Amino acid sequence: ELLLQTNLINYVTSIRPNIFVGRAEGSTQYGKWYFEVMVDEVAPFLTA
Amino acid sequence: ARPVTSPGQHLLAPEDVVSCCLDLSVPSISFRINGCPVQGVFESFNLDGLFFPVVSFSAGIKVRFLLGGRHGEFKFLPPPGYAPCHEAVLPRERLHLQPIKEYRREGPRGPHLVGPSRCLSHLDFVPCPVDTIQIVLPPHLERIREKLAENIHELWALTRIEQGWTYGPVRDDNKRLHPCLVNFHSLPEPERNYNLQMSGETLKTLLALGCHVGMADEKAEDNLKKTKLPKTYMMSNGYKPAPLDLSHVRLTPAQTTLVDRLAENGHNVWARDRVAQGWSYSAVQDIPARRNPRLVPYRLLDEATKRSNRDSLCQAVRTLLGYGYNIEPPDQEPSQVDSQSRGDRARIFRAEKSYAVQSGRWYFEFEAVTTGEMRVGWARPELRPDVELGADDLAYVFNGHRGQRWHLGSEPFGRPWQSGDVVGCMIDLTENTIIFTLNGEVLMSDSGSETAFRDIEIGDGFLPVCSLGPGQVGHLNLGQDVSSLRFFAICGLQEGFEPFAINMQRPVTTWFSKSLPQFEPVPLEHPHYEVARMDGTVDTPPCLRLTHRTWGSQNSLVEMLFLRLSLPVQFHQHFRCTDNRDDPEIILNTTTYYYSVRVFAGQEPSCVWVGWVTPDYHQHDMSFDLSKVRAVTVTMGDEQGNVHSSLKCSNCYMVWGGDFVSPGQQGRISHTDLVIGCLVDLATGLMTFTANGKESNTFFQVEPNTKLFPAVFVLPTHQNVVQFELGKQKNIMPLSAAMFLSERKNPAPQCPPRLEVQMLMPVSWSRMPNHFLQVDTRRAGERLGWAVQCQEPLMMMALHIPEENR
Amino acid sequence: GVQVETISPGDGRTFPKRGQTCVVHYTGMLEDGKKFDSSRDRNKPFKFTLGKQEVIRGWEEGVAQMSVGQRAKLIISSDYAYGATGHPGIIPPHATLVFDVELLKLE
Amino acid sequence: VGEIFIYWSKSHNFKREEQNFVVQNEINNMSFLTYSVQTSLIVATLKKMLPIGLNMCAPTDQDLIVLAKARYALKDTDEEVREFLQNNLNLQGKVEGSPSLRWQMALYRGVPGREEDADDPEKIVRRVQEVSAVLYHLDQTEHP
Ligand SMILES: Nc1ncnc2c1ncn2[C@@H]1O[C@H](COP(=O)(O)OP(=O)(O)OP(=O)(O)O)[C@@H](O)[C@H]1O
Repeated sequence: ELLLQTNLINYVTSIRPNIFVGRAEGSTQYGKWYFEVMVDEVAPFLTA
Repeated sequence: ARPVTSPGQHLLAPEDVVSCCLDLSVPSISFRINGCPVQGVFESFNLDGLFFPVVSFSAGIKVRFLLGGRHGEFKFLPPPGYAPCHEAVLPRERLHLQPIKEYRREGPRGPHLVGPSRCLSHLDFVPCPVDTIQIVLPPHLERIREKLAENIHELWALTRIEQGWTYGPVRDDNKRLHPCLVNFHSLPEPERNYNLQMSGETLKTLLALGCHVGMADEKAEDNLKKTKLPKTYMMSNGYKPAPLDLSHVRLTPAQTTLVDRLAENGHNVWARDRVAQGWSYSAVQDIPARRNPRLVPYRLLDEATKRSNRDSLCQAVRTLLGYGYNIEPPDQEPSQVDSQSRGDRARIFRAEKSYAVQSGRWYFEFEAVTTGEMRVGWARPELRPDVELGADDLAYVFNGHRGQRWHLGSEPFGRPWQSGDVVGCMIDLTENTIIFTLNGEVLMSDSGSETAFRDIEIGDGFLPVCSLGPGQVGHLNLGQDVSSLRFFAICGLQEGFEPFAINMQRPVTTWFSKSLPQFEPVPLEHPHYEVARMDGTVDTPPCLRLTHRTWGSQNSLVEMLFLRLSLPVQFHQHFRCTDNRDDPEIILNTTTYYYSVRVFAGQEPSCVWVGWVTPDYHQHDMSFDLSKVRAVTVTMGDEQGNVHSSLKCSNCYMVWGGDFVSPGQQGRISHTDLVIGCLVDLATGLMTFTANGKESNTFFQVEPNTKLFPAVFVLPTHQNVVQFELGKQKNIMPLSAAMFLSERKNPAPQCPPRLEVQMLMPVSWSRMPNHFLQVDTRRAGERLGWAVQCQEPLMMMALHIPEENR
Repeated sequence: GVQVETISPGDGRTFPKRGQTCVVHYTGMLEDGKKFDSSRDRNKPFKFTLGKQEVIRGWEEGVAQMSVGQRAKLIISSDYAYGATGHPGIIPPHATLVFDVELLKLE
Repeated sequence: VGEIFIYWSKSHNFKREEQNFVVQNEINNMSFLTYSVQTSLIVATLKKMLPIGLNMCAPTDQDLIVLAKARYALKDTDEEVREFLQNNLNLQGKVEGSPSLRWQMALYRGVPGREEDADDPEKIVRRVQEVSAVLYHLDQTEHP
């Protein structure tokens, strides 16, 4: 808790489709939305 | 991470299908794994923005977004009422995968630096037409109301038949059948009434927008001649549209602008009416479901629809002009938007401080991929991240949007750039000059001088720097590969300038102005805010008092201020299961700690929030209020409902000073200080508050191991703003006993040097990684969806500050 | 103690038996989440023989319940971990340990 | 243009008559470019054309240029300088000596034709002599 701590960590990034939904009074946007993600390959421990 | 139960629990593995459903009405977010419900939900979260699907990952993954329709066939049926996400793509957009808030990209000749992205808001989907109910039509406009009502339908039916629409029993688009393509006086009652009201609304908005219009002709009124449409434009039932011919009516530019405004207002009125009736937007039209592809505010509409609406409104304006009315456009009233703070908007990218050059002749290039707000030049190592480039004396830059040289202000210089133009920046530290070239030609000032700046004091050196505004893209070439420079040979090589990174074995490291608010110690020389450390007296505990130095004077800065104490208090790992002189046993066995905030008389309690923040608080909200606090409830239950737990998570636990102002005192400046005390039981997770010794109704519950910083948010209204009092109460320990292990059993209040006041700073310098994850996104197919792949590992050595959990 | 919570399933059949050498990959953290050990950092699986009292009791029992190829989180109390003495300089006294153990193989 | 500028620098009636012409005719040298020896069109045109002259000399010839400038400072004649360079061509710079020469000569060879030429001692001496004379007289002009 006193000395600075070091460690090797993975870089993490995010990806989104250009789909934006929200709610507001008088808004023209639908309120219920649904999507899916299918996982094809995952290397659990590509690094440490 | 909160464990959630699902059949066959396992970390996401190949062939797994995760279904995510968002119901904004509750609001709630629910998950399903391989069709099985995930026994847990997010709910009661903030709704001030737009939600998007997102997947986060490290290297070694391959996933596919399934959004329905032709963008990924769902493997499981959406729950009833939920819409496929592909329907949410906006009219003027094409569905694709993108990163979030990227300051950097790849490009044909190297990395491209990217400025902030212009984001839509949830309020951008609310149509806001101009209010026209009180606009009573003057006699002339009232008279023309019906004629417009008929003529609009005439023109619309002519266009319908020209584009193919023919009369029929029902709206059969497949057979091109329209039931409403008849004479207006015979049009179905509902549509006729709507057309009539819209026709009147056109004149009404004409008046409301500020136009001055009245009769100026009757001879023309009786002279206008109607077009005779042939059998080809005749309907299946024999109906023939009658759009009056007015080929003698010309137009003016301001009138075209007003036509655009009228089209906007009309579309917004229609959208508001449809939303009231219960319609919504959808990329695919569904009339039974009341989903339309055009039910969006005019600004977001597609170009073709905008053109059609503008053409119709221009025809209406022409009809009025042909009637002879004097449609006079209103004067233009200037206004400002400044969506955000300019000083913190543009992203600044600079070379690392260690690359500062204190001598020689140095050259580099900056290609403007866009043509908007961008600045490029040289900066001193101590350049601030929250100041516009060249606003102060710490940078000499050129802005090519209009052509200006920036240093301690702006001056005309050079010429504006075009897309793909390369600005060559040169610094000569022997002559103490700075030169700018555009596509190899030296840019010159109005006086004709060929040096942008002169008499430059070397000081600590100079670094390449650029600034990109929202939506801007640049390409910084520091010349590591001399052959990559495009105009070095034309200008600079023979002049004796050297590429900035000519003989570097590695690319030059860069830093950027990250706009993530962070807490930093109050500067000892801050022009507006001063913090005084007051020692504890016999009747007073240790205190940290904030004062506004420049209050009640010209240049005074009055804005929301977010303060916290440097050290946190940490709740215990395990919570307990289920005179005025301290009693020694109680005071040495207690786990409750206390700290107060004094709001001095003259500082409005309605402008003060007192409490705690977690390490995660990063909101620099200039209009802060307790309703803006991030919050979310995680609810876990059984496979048959039966909620097990409902944990509330937030990053700001505060009370509002306005809750302790008596209604009698409301509206009057009190002459008494308001003392708000905060108590935290580190062994139970309970947080309570008191006002002037009276217990308040606000209470909070946090989970074990939580870290809380004492915090105060205040909008100053007096020279003496607030005071952190690190005192104690009867049988309650001071904050020092919780903060410092050596003082764990010491009841004497203390304020060691480490404990200090920090303020929230909107922008900070952050080092850009030398290498970035290579992510590949592509449309796998109409059934497979959109594939994201990342295979090459990438790691960094992270330095972690324990107390700040950063 | 020791609680075993599966992260990724194993074969479900092959469980370690006394005298067999378990080859595993693990990462160890304290209850508050501070990492203190990892065989993946050294890039070499850790091998230990069941019943020889080579590792802590929590590890013995948890890996005994684990199956070949399985990844699991072991939550080990102080009594099943270094207890009151702790590991001077590494693990504080009376510390609950959390391990992310993958049973690579048996030999 | 360099020869004309050299004549201007050497002769003194040239400068005086240029000044008289500009003062009398009230010619706007600033407008021409877009009273002051800086605005003198004679030196301005030479300064504008100088990059072309420098582009003829290879980076290696920089030392020979310095030696020729030193001679012209010693008031040697053109033939004297042309013989000095002819007889100490061996003082030509070597790329290995400096890292700057490496990339300078890399660019020079990358430029087509420049690498093809500059293999002739007569060409080298002529280039160095002319450019060095121009640079010397530019130094005299800039110096007050
Ligand atoms: N996309 C739109 N933009 C602007 N105004 C619209 C739009 N859609 C409908 N309106 C308004 O509603 C009216 C509907 O069109 P119109 O009255 O010409 O015929 P309709 O037969 O009632 O409509 P539809 O074209 O749906 O058959 C338009 O005149 C206009 O007043």
